[PDB]
Amino acid sequence: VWVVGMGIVMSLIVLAIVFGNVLVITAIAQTVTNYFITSLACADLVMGLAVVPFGAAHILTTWTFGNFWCEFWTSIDVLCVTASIETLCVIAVDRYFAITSPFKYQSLLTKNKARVIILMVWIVSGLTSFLPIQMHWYRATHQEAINCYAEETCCDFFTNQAYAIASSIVSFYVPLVIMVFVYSRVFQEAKRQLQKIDKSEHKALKTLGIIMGTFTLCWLPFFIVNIVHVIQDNLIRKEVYILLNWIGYVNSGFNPLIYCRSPDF
Amino acid sequence: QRNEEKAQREANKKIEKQLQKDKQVYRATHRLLLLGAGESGKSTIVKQMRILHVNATKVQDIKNNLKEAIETIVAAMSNPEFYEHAKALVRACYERSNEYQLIDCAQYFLDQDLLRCRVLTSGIFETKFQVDKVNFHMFDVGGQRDERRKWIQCFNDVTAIIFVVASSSYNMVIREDNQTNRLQEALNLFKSIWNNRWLRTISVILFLNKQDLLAEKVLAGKSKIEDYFPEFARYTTPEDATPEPEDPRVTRAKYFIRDEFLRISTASGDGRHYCYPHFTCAVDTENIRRVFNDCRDIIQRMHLRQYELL
Amino acid sequence: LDQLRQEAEQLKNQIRDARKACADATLSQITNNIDPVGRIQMRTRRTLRGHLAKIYAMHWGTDSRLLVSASQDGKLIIWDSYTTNKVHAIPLRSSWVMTCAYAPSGNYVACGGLDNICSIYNLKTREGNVRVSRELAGHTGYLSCCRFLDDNQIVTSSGDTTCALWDIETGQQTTTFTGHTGDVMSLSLAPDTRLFVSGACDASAKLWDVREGMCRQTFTGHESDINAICFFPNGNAFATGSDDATCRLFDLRADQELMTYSHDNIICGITSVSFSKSGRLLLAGYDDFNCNVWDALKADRAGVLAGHDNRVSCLGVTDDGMAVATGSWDSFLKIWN
Amino acid sequence: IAQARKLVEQLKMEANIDRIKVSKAAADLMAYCEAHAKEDPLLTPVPASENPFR
Ligand SMILES: Nc1nc2c(ncn2[C@@H]2O[C@H](COP(=O)(O)OP(=O)(O)OP(=O)(O)O)[C@@H](O)[C@H]2O)c(=O)[nH]1
Ligand SMILES: CN[C@@H]1CCc2c(ccc(O)c2O)[C@H]1O
Repeated sequence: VWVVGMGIVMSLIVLAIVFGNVLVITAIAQTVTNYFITSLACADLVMGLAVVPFGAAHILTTWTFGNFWCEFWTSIDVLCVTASIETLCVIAVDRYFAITSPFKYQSLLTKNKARVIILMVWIVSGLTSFLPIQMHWYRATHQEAINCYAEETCCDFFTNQAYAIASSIVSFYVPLVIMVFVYSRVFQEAKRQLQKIDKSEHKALKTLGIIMGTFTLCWLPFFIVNIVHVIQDNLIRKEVYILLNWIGYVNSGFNPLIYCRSPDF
Repeated sequence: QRNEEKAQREANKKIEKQLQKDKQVYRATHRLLLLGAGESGKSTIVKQMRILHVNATKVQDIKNNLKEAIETIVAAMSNPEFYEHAKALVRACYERSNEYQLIDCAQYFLDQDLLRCRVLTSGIFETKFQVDKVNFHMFDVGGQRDERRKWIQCFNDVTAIIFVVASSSYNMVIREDNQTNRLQEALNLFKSIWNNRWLRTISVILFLNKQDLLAEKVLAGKSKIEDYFPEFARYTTPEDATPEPEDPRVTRAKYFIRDEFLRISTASGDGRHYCYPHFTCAVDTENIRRVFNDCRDIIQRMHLRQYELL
Repeated sequence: LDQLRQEAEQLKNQIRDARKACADATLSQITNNIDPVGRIQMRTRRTLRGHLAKIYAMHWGTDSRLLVSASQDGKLIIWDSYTTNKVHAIPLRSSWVMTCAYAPSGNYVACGGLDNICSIYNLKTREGNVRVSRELAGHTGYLSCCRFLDDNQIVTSSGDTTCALWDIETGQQTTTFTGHTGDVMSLSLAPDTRLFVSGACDASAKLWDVREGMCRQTFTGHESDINAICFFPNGNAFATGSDDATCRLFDLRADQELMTYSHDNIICGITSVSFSKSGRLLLAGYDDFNCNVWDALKADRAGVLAGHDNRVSCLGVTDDGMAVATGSWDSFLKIWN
Repeated sequence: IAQARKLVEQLKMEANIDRIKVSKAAADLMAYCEAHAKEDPLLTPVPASENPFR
């Protein structure tokens, strides 16, 4: 009973992610700041359609597809993961620019600037994932990866090379050190305004708290254990790694439901 | 003619091309509507922008104001040679000027010069300028008094509304005699503007104009506010008072008018409505940053409110 | 003194008594045997974009192919309905515009607004440069409508309870009309251009005479302001759209109101009315973001056009009765067929 | 002043006019609509082959 019902659970998560992202994308398809949300929704839909069904069969059981197919999947995983995270920093920067500098907000950002920014960030995200996979330069030299590299039906991930650290540094460490400062400045600006109101005559805390906490709780353990396991002498089990990776994947299912709260987005 | 479609396509292109350039300019401007009662100071504030922010029949017009003021005072007394005749010049009639209608600029002309005269215009009066490379667009609809105000639905997209009131006119009737004193007439206009169907998301900047005349009226013992406003007897100075450098009597009078305007605003204001009271003198005060500093608050508050933060 | 006011009541009572005698039978009973029109449904054919702000004015051309629109961004664009291609874009001296027109010969376009001045532009000129021809500036208060009797005469209706018949060549008022106690908001010329009406803000409408310059009749059946008016194609009746939910149809010969159009759910106002080619359908705009289609002889709603994201402020029907154009406040025009 | 005097003189002009019964006006309107209902493209839809906008 338990294996097949958990499979029912994976199927349910997949249907849900696909329906939500697709509906939001269709209603949006329009503001200067909605292009980033559309990109996030498109990346979420692509990841949900391409990664979870493929990983479900491997988690349940032998990898039927070929070596090239497995390489493509384990390469697109990084591209999908790093594409959604990098957009949140852009959204935070845009909000900070809009609030802190009201008059220059119209002049600073335009459709062409948004297109250039989105193209640059997508190119940066894509260059990190597919290039090492095609080059095969990141392959580990340990005695445990030889079996996986030799068997076309066995799939596993291992990288003791520095690449894992950079992957994290440029996937997850860079966005948060900026987002924390951005939202702290936004909160400070909001706190000044109420005080001014008092002389003439907290939902903000809750919304900033949820916005931070969702992605923080979803993604911090994964990028913690990812750095931890390489340095340590196998102190982390592979199953726990897969479970934490899936828990991190869950974030994209609910991220479009966070934003778009305003009715009839 | 294949050519006929080609030319038309070419003509649509030039027109569509300009409308792209015009869109950027239009979206980066701020429009400020002026409202007030009769003889308040809406025109003078606009002139203050043309004298410092940006950039002759005045001589004849100035003489006409002096001529009209000369006959008004002497008429109520019963109830080159032409200028010299009125020069010799009745003083007690000018002292009791609240019992009839008389122009404020009568004393100065008879005894900032170009901006002290009064001129009445029916057409819309407009002004454009820049202060910090940010476009601003100030205009005054004006005209003779209208009690329907059916054009107010047009101004449904302005950034803010500037309101000007005369704070030294609490003992004078307006137009037809026996009516309510001018200060009460301004209050009734404020309620209609504040509780308006179309203007449900527009902020109001309140200018309490003509402060210099208020100080001298209270200093003299001519008229007391308690007579016209009975509720002034029980009024007390608010604890959160920060008077500039003033006598306690003058400071109390300044606020009682201000807090009396506020109780209308706070009653029906549940979000998307703010009032910013200021104490200004139109002719003398030299800084236009008051509008600039305020206009940066409506935007930010609007953005902050946007996104659910506040 | 008081005797004149005493006689005013007697004359006022005399008019009502005369109208009560002529009410032989209501129009509802006589047309009870006419088969209903049914259900009328139309789909958007063309959408015209290119305006930066809300729109108040719109008028077709004699050829029923070109139309002109006005908006408060400072532009007066002329479209080509068949192929959706702009032809002209005239910048304006003032940013506040409330009306526009189109000459019968297509050689002129009129405009006006809060600037108290009516402006006339030239289209067919040497070197292809549109320039202001004349500037009619004698009024006080804003303007509401402009109509072209010919290339030399234009009728305006300012906001000081007056109307005038101008003259472009001399730029002076030939005649002026008085009698309204409230702001005038609309007018519509007769098919023979011999009479016209005007819906004021005092819940009344009159029937002026172009030549004699005197009032002829007065209908006072409404209860609020009046925003629109239009003649029947026959030329002996007109329909009125007031601030309340009701719209009424008056008759010149019988000098009485004939029918009333209202619905329980509708509690909004009306901003524009117009008829069809044969005078069988009475379209009418509304403030609740759509346009309804009534029936002239049955008072039965027979369709709704709700493809707009903002209130409808203008409406018109081509001279051949092939399309209906409805502007709105979201800077979008539409063509229905 | 004499505003009332002007008003009453105007009202006397409209007091004496020729009026007809409502039945005749309704019959005229119904006859006109019935006669001209043939060429009403909005009322009776025209085929798409003869529609300039389709
Ligand atoms: N003493 C004094 N007079 C002022 C001040 N501001 C405006 N005025 C008066 O304003 C006069 C100029 O005409 P205004 O009263 O401004 O006329 P206006 O503002 O065009 O009148 P509205 O059409 O009602 O706006 C001056 O002669 C002064 O009497 C002020 O700060 N002090
Ligand atoms: C186990 N699948 C991959 C492997 C490593 C990796 C992931 C996500 C983001 C990264 O920057 C990574 O380096 C995981 O989703």
